[PDB]
Amino acid sequence: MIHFILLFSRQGKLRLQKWYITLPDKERKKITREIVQIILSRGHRTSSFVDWKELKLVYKRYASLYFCCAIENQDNELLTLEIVHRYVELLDKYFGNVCELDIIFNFEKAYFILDEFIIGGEIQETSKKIAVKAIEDSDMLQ
Amino acid sequence: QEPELLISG
Amino acid sequence: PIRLRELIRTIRTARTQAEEREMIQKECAAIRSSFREEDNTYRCRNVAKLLYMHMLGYPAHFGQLECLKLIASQKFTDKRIGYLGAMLLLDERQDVHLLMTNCIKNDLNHSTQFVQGLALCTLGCMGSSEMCRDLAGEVEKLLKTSNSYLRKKAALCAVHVIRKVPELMEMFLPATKNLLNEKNHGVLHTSVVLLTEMCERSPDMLAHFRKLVPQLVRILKNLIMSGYSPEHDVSGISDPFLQVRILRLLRILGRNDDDSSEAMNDILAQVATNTETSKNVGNAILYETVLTIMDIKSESGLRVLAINILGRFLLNNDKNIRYVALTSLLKTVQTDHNAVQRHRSTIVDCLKDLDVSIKRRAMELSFALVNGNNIRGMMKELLYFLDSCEPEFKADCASGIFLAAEKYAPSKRWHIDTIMRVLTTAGSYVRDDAVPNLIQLITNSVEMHAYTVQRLYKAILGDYSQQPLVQVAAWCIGEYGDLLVSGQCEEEEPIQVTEDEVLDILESVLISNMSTSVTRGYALTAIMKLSTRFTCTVNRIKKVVSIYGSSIDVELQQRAVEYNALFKKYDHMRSALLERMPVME
Amino acid sequence: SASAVYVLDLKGKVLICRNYRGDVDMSEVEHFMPILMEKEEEGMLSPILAHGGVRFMWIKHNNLYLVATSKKNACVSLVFSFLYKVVQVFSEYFKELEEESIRDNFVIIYELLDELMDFGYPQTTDSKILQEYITQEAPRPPATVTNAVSWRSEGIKYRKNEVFLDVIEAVNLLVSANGNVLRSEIVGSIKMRVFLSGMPELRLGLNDKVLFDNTGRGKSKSVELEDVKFHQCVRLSRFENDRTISFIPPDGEFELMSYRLNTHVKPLIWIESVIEKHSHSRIEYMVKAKSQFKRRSTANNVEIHIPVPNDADSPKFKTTVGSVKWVPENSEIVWSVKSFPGGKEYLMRAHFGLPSVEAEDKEGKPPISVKFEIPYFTTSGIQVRYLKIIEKSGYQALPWVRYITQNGDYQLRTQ
Amino acid sequence: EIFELKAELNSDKKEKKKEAVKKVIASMTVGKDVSALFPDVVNCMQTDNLELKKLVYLYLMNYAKSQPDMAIMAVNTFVKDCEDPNPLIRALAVRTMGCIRVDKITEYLCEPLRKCLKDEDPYVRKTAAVCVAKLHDINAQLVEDQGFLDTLKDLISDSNPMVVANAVAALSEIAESHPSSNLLDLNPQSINKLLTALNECTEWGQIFILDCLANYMPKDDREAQSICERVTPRLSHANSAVVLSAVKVLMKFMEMLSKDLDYYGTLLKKLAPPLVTLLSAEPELQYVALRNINLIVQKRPEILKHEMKVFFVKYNDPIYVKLEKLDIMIRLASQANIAQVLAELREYATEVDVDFVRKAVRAIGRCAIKVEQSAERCVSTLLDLIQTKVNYVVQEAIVVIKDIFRKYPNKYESVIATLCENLDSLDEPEARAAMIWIVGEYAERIDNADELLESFLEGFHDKSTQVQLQLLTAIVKLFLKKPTETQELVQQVLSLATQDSDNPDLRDRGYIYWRLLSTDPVAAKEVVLAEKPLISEETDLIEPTLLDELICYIGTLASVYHKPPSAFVE
Amino acid sequence: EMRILMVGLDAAGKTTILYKLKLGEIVTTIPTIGFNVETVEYKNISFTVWDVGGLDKIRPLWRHYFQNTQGLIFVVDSNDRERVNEAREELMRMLAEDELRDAVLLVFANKQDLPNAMNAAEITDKLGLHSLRHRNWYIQATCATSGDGLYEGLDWLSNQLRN
Ligand SMILES: Nc1nc2c(ncn2[C@@H]2O[C@H](COP(=O)(O)OP(=O)(O)OP(=O)(O)O)[C@@H](O)[C@H]2O)c(=O)[nH]1
Ligand SMILES: [Mg+2]
Repeated sequence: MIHFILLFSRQGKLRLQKWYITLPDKERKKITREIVQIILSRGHRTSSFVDWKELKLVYKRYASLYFCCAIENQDNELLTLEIVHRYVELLDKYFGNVCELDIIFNFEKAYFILDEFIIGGEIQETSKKIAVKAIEDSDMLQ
Repeated sequence: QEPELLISG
Repeated sequence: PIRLRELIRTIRTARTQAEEREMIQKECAAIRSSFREEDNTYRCRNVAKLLYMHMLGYPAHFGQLECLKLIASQKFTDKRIGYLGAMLLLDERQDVHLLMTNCIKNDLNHSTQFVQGLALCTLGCMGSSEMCRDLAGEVEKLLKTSNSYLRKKAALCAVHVIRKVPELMEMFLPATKNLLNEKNHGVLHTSVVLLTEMCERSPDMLAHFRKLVPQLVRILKNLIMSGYSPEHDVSGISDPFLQVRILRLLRILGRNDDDSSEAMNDILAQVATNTETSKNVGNAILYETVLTIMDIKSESGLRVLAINILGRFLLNNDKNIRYVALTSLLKTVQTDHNAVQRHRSTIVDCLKDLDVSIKRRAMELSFALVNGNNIRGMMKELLYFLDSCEPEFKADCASGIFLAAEKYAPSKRWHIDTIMRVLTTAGSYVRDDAVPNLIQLITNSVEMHAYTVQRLYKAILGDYSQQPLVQVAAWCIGEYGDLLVSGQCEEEEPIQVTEDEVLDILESVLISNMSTSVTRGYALTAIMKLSTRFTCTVNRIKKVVSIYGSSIDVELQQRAVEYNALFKKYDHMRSALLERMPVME
Repeated sequence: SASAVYVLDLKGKVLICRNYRGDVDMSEVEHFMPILMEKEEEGMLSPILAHGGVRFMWIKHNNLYLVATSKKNACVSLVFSFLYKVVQVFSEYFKELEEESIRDNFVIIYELLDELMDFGYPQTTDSKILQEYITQEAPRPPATVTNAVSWRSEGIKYRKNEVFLDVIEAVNLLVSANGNVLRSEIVGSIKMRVFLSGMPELRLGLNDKVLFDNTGRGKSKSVELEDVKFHQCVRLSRFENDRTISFIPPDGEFELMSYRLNTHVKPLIWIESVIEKHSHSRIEYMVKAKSQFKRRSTANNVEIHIPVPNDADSPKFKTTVGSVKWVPENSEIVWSVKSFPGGKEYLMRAHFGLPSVEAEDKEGKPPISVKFEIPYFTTSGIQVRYLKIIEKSGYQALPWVRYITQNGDYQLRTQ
Repeated sequence: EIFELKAELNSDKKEKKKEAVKKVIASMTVGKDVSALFPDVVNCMQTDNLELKKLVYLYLMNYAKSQPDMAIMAVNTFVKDCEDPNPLIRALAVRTMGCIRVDKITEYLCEPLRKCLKDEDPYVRKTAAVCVAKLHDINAQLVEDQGFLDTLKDLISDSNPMVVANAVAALSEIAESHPSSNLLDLNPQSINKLLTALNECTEWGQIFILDCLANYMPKDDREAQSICERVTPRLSHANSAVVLSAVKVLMKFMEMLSKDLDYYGTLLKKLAPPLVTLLSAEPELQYVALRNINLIVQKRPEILKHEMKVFFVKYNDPIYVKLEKLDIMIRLASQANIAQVLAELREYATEVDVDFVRKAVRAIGRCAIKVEQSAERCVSTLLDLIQTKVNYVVQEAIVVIKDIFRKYPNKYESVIATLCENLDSLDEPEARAAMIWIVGEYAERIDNADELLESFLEGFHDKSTQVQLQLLTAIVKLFLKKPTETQELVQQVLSLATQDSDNPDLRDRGYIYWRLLSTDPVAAKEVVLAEKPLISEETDLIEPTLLDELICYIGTLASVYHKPPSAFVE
Repeated sequence: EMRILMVGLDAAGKTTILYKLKLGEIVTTIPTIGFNVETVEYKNISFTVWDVGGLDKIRPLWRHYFQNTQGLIFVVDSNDRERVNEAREELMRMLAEDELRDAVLLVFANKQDLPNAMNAAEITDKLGLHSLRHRNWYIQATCATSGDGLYEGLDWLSNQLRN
C-alpha cells in the first residue's frame, strides 16, 4: 500500500500531495517538511530509497520537480519506481511533453490523473491508454 | 529550470 | 472572482512568504464572501482556488461545506472539483465528512459511470469506518457489474472497506466468485489486490482461496508467454504490476501448504529464469519472484537458484539493486541460514558504503546474521562500525550490539567486556530503556561482580558524561561496594581503592549540572546502599544524605528525607532493608 | 570587531562580500541560513547565531540580510550599531537599499565597505563627507575625515542661510484590556535641516526643567525630560555642565535630539471597543473613538487598526464620521478619518460573518493601534526658545520651527 | 570565457583594461572561482586611475591567501604607492597591504609601515595604526622585533584624536592578543589625555577609548570620581554602543568609589535613564541592552528598582526581546509592583506564542517564589489559567502550582479539591508527576484520591519513570496516611513495582518501601512523613566573582551569553 | 429566493416531503446519513430546501446549515409518543443558537393516517411553541403520502417574505 505521494521542487515547495492515510494537519505539514528536507539533503547517486519510520520512501527525480512515494514494508520498491514512471507517462499522455508549469497551473488535472491511476494507495488501472482515455471522456463529458 | 520536459528525452 | 490560473500566476509573482500570505488572505476573503452569498456559478473555481490554498499550506476549513455543495450539485465539473475537495480537505477526524454518505450513495447509483467512479474514488481513498458500514452493500453491488471501469474501483473500494472495518469482510465472499476469469488486466489487478487483502487479513480462507492457485498460475503463464502487446507493457515485458501482485498473492498462499507450492513451483522456476534482468522492471519482477520463492516452501534445488539470483543482485553495481538484495537477504534470514552466511564479506563490504540506506540495511542484515559460531569475528567489525560512523547510526548500532551480545554470548567475561566497550564508546547514544536489561544481565552474572564493578568504576573515574554508563555504574557500585572494597576497615598499605574517592565521585555526579536528575537518584540510592556495606567511613554518608534533604528535585528530596530519617532514628534497621536481593528472570 | 560583513538576500546567497580580519573562514556564510531556519523552528530565534566558534550577528532590512561574523568576544553593540549605520549610509547613497541596487552599484559598495570599516573597527561613517571623495561618477582626502569636526565640511556656501527645525513628538501608549493605562510616554525628535555657510556655532534653547531650576526661573512652563540623546555634534560635557545644547551642525538633514518623558495626562485618542463575538455565527464590533486634546487642534489621517478574525467574511460597516474598510491582508479593519477635532467622539459599528467550522489553531489578539498626526501641536509642552547662530563672517539666518505630534507605539489591548 | 578574458585583460589600452577588471570583480561578486586569472589583474596594479587600483586591491585582498606562493609580485608596487604624494592612495595601499594574510611578504612591507606611521598626514597615520594591529595578528614576533608597539604607544600621545583612537583600538587588540607579559598599561596623565581626546574624536573612537578605560583600574577615590565625572557625559550620545561603553566604564568604576559620599547616589540615579532609553532602539540593540540590563540589575538592583513598566512586553516585540523582558520583570519584581506584574502575566499567557506562554506561567511561579505576600494571588491567577482549559497552559500550571506548594505548604490546601478534577488525562509526564505529588502530599482532604489513583495504574510499565516513582511514593504516602481502604491498593502497587517491574531504581524504591512496611509501619510513619525542611532555592543570580568579571564585559558576546569569554572561543 | 432547512428526528417524513415538493410522487427513502438539497418553484420564487437527516450522528452537524437560512421546517412524527419530547429538546436546542435567529419556524405534524396519530393543536402543546418568544412560528397537520398541507406551508413561507 502506498501511504502518500508527494511532489516538490528543488526549492522545497510542494507541487502535489495525495494522502491515503488519516493524520492531522500539523503532523501532515511536519512530516512533509521533514521528508522534503530528507530528500533534498541527498545527492544524485544516493540509491533513490530512504528508510523513514518503518516505511521505505521511494523517490525519483525527473526535472527540478521531484516525485516521491511511501510504501509499507511488503511492497516492491522498484515497482514503486515503475509506478512513479507510469504516473509521469500518464502526465505525458495527457498534457503532451509535460513540464513543471503544467503541474503548477493544472494541479487539479494532475490530481485527476492520480485518481484515475491510484485509489486507496493501490493501482486501479494498470494500462496507459485506458486511464488517459477515461480522463479524455470525462473532460469532454462536462 | 521549470519549463523543461519531465521525461528524460 | 478571478480564475485559478490567474490566482496561481498571482502566487508565483510574489517575492516573499509574508507578502504571499497577505495575497493568500486577500483571495480567501473574497472567496469566503462569495461563499456567504451562496453563489452557484463560481463555487467550482472558488473551491479549486481554495484547494490550491490548502496545497500551499493555508487554512481552508470554511470550504468543506462548499465541497459538499459541489458534490450535491448536478454538473460533472462541480462534482469533480467537489469530490477532489472532499479528498483533499475532509478526513476521518474532520467530522463534516459524515454529511456526504448520502451524496456518495446517490452518486453510486448515477447513470454516468464517471460520476460513479468519482464517488468510488473518493470512498476508496478516504472513507472512514462509519462511511464504510452503510456503503459496503453499495460497493458490493458494483462488484458484480459488467463494467470494468466501475469494477476495478469497486474492488479497490472493497479493499478500503476491508482495511477500515474488517468485520464487514465476509459479505464480499460471493462478489469474488469467478472474478479471476475476467480478461482485462486492471480488473484482474484489483481482484488480485482484493484476494491478497482478505488472505492477509484472515487465515480461515487460505485453503478456500488456494483452489485458484492453478488459475493464478495459468494467468501468469499466459502473461509470461504473452510476447509483445502495445498495452500493459513497459520496457519489453508485459503487465509488471499484475505480475508482481500475482507473485505476491502466490507468496501469501502456499507459505505453509505443500501442494499449492508444487502447483506453483514450476512457474516460479519459469519466471525466475526466463525474464530479463537488464532493466529495473525485470529486476522488480525478479525481486518479487525471489521473495515468493524464499517465502513459500519451494524446491531446494531452485533454492540454490534463488541464492544465485540474490548473488548476482548483490554484485550488481546499481545501488537500487544492492538495496534490493540487502532487503531480500534480510527478508530471508531464518530459513537457509547456511546459505546466507557466505555473503558476509560482501555485506560488511557494503557496511562501509557511502549510502545511508545501504549501510542501514547492511547493519541490520549483519545484526540478523549474528550467530554463535564466529560472533567475535563479526563483533570486532561491528564495534569498528560503531566507532567509525556518522553518529545517527550509533543508537541502533548499540541496541543491535545489545541484543546480539545478549543472545549469543559464549562467556560472561567477554559479554561484560563488550558491554563495557559499547558503553564507553557509544555513551550518550545508548537508549535509556536498555539500562534495565544491562542491570538485569549484570545481576544474572552471579559468578563475577567485582570485575564489572571495577570496570564501571574505572570508566566513571575517567569521565561521567555518559548517562546510561553512570546509571549502570552507580547501581552496580551501590549494590556491590562490599566486594569493590575488601579488608579496608583501617589504614593499610597503599591500594588504589581506599573507600573515599568512590563516594567523592558519587558526590561529583550528584552536584554536577551535567546529570539528567535520574542518575542523581541512582547515586543517592547508591550512597545510601553503601552505608550498610562500608564499615570504615562513618558520618559522611549521613551528612551527604542530610545536605540533600532540601533539594529542588522532589524525588531526590523525598529520598534524602527518608534516608535522613532512617539515619537519625532507625540506624539499627538499615541492614534489614538495604540487603541484596535474589535475581529475577 | 566584525571579522567579515556580508549582504545577503532572503535565500541567503552572498550579494556582496567583504573581509576585514580573515580569522573566520570565508565560506561559512552558507551555514547562516539553515541555522536561521532551525532557530526559527524552535522559537529560539536570536540576533546572534552561533556555529561552533563563529558567531553570526545579523540584522534584517526590508529586503536584505546584513550579517557580521566574529571568532572572538566581539563588541556586539558596536557591531549592531555599525550594521544599522551602513544601512543608513547605503540608504543615503542610493534611493533605497534592495536586492537590485547591490548589483549595479557593486564598485561603489566595495569602495564604501573598504572605507567604512578597517580590521573590525569602524572608521568613517558620515555619508555627507563620505560622498566628498568616493563617488559613483578620486581626490585627496578632506580634513574633516580626521578633524575634530567630523560631520561638517569647510568651504560650503549658501545664498540664503536657513535652519529648519522639526520638533516631532511620538506618543507611545499601552493600555490594558480593562481600560487602564499602564504605559504612556512621549519620545521626541528634533530633526534639523541646516542650510548654513562656513563654521556656524549653534545654541539651542529649550524650556528644560533642570535648566530652569538651575537658573532660577523654574516657575514658568517647562518640560521634565527623563533622558536626552544627542548627536555627535553636540558638546555633551558642556551640556552636563550647564544644560547647554551647543553644536556645530552638519550640512543638510540630521536628527539633533531625541528626548524622552513620561506624562500623566490623558491619552490623545481614546478607543473603547466592545466585542460581541458569537461562536460559529458572527462577530460584532462597537468602536467609539474620542479625541481628548483641545478643540482648536485637529488630528489628521488617523487610522484606527482593529484586528478581525482571519476566517471572517462579509463585512457590514456603520460609521458616523470617516470611512472604515476591511484589510484582510493584515487581518484587520482600519477606520480612517481625515480630520479629528478635539472634544469629538465618533462611533463605528462593524459586523462580520464567521464559518460554522472552527479553525484548527488559535488566532491570537493583536492590540488596537491608531495612527494619528496632530500638526501645530505639542503634547509635552516643549518650546524652542531661541537658536543662536554664531559665525565668524557674521550674518542673520532665519530659524524656522514647527511642532508635529504623531503616534508612536500607540496600542490598546483587546479582550 | 577564461582565455578570452585573459587576453582582453592582457591588452594595453586603459578603458577595456578597466572593464576587464570590472567584470572579473563582478564574476567574483556573483560567486565563482576566478583565482586562476590572478597575474593578469595583478599586472595592472600601478595605474593612475584609482577606481581600477581599488578593484585590483580588492582582488588582491580576497585572492592572495588562496595563492600564497605566487602573490609575492605586488610588494614593490605596494611600497611605490606607499610613497606617492596622494595620501588617499597611500592609506589605501597601507590598508590593503595589511590585509594580505600571507607570511613571507610581511617582512618586506615593514619599511612602508614605518614610513607611514611617521608622516604628517593623519589619515595615513590612523590607517597605519590599524595596520600595526593587522601585522601583529599576522606576525606578532616580527612586529615586536621591528618595534611598532613603541611607536603605537607614541601614537596615543599625539594630536588629531582619530589617530589616537585608532592607536587605542590597535593597542587594545594587541593587549588582549598578548600573553599578558610586558603590559601596555597607562598612567593617569595618559588617562587624562585620553579623556580629553574622547570629547573631540568620532563616535566609534569614543567606543574604542571607553573600551580602553574598561581595562584601567583607578588607584584612589577622587581619581575614580574624576574619571567617572568625565565619562558620564557620554551617556547622552545617540549611539547605543557609546552609551553601553560608558555604562561599562561606570559600572566597573563605582565599585572603587565608596558609598559614603554623595557622588555614588547621583551616579546610581543618572545611570538608569540611559538604560531605560536603550529599550527604545532597534531590536538587536534592544536584545543586547536587555541582556546587559539583566547583568546590571543582578549587581546593582537599586538602579532600575522603580523603572519596571518599561519592561512590559508588546505584541510587536520579537521573541528574543519578550523572553528577556520576562526575565527583567522577574528580577525587578517586588511588593509594590507585583499586582501589575501578575496582571501583565495573566495577559501574556493568552498569547499564541507557546514558549512565551510557558515562560509566562513559569514567571508567575517565580513571582510567587520571590514575593511571599503575592503567593495566593499567583495561585488564583494559575487557577484562572487552568479554567481556560488550554493544554500547555494547564500542563505548565500544575508544575508551577506544585513548585509553589513545595515552598508554601502551610495554608494552600483549599484549592486541591478544584485541582483534582481538571482533566487529569493530560499527557505531559511532568504535569502528571506534579499532580500525583499534590495528591499524595495532600491525601487527608481528598475524598476521591483512591478512585482517581486506581484509574492511573493501567499503563504503569509504559508511561514514564518519574511518574512511576512519584506514583509509588504517593500511593505509599496515601496508604500510611489512611490505612483503612488502602491496604489492597498499596499491595498491588508494591507488587507492580517489585515483581513485574524491570526498572532497577523503581525496584530499589519498591523493595525499600516493602521492607519498611513489612518491618514496622510505626517506624515507617516517622520515616516517610518526616518533617521536610525548608528548600534551599536555586539561584538565577550569578555568583559575585563571576559577576564582577562579567561587568567588565558589557556590550559583548560575554554579556549576551552570561559566560566568561574563554567558555565560547574556539 | 428562500434558503429552507428541513430538520427533525429520524424516520419522520423529511425526504418524502422534499421529493413530493420537488418531483411529485412517493419515492423509496433510506435514512439519509448526509443531506439532500432540491430547489422547488411555487409562486415564482426558488425554495432551496435543505433536507438534513435526523439520526444521532447528524444532529451535531445540523449547525453547519444554520447560516443564511430564512426559514426553518421542523418535520415532526405524530405516530410516536415517546419521541416528541426528544423533538422538543432538539427544537429548543436548535432555536436557542445565535446562528438561525431571524429564521421563521414551520412545524409539519407529519404522518397522520391512523387515529393514534395526534393532532396539530395538542402536538403544539407538547412541542411548546406557545412559549417561544420573538419567533415567528406556524404549525399545521400534514401527510407526506398524499401531500396535503405541504403547499399551504410553502405559501405561508412565501407569505412571510414581506416585512
Ligand atoms: N404513513 C406515513 N408514513 C410516512 C409518511 N411520510 C414518510 N413516511 C415513512 O417514513 C419512512 C422514511 O423515513 P422518514 O422519516 O420519511 O425519513 P426522514 O424524514 O428523511 O428522516 P431520516 O430517516 O433521518 O432521513 C418511509 O418509509 C415512509 O414509510 C407519511 O406521510 N405517512
Ligand atoms: Mg424519509
